[PDB]
Amino acid sequence: KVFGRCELAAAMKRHGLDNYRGYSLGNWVCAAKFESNFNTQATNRNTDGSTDYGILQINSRWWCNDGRTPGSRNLCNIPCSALLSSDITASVNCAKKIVSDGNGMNAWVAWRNRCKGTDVQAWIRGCRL
Ligand SMILES: [Cl-]
Ligand SMILES: [Cl-]
Ligand SMILES: [Cl-]
Ligand SMILES: [Cl-]
Ligand code: NA
Ligand SMILES: [Re]
Ligand SMILES: [Re]
Repeated sequence: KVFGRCELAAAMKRHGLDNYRGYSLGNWVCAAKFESNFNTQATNRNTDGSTDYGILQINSRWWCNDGRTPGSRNLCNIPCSALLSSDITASVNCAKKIVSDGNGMNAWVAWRNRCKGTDVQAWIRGCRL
């Protein structure tokens, strides 16, 4: 599915990502925009042979099992393909685990480079929430 901005913000809020570990909702919407263009089906292969998956481009080296990244972990205990659903449940639950592990949202390159230190509340402006 390709989400609307306010459509995504409302789902993410329902899933408890507003202010999770300090991160207001706009941070998660911005990160999704720039990682996946709001597309749940987006996949991208990396130079090490892992693959990024889903609306938040969660990587197979450590977080999911895609059966094709050798020497990898599956710390969220899910097939990587679950991160491609239009239900964003598997992505949000595994993003919570990711954000909790030490670097916060710095774990996402596009958030660090494109959302950190910007007015991220603009990403939810004028949304019924
Ligand atoms: Cl916000
Ligand atoms: Cl893409
Ligand atoms: Cl694997
Ligand atoms: Cl943090
Ligand atoms: Na893996
Ligand atoms: Re909903
Ligand atoms: Re809500």
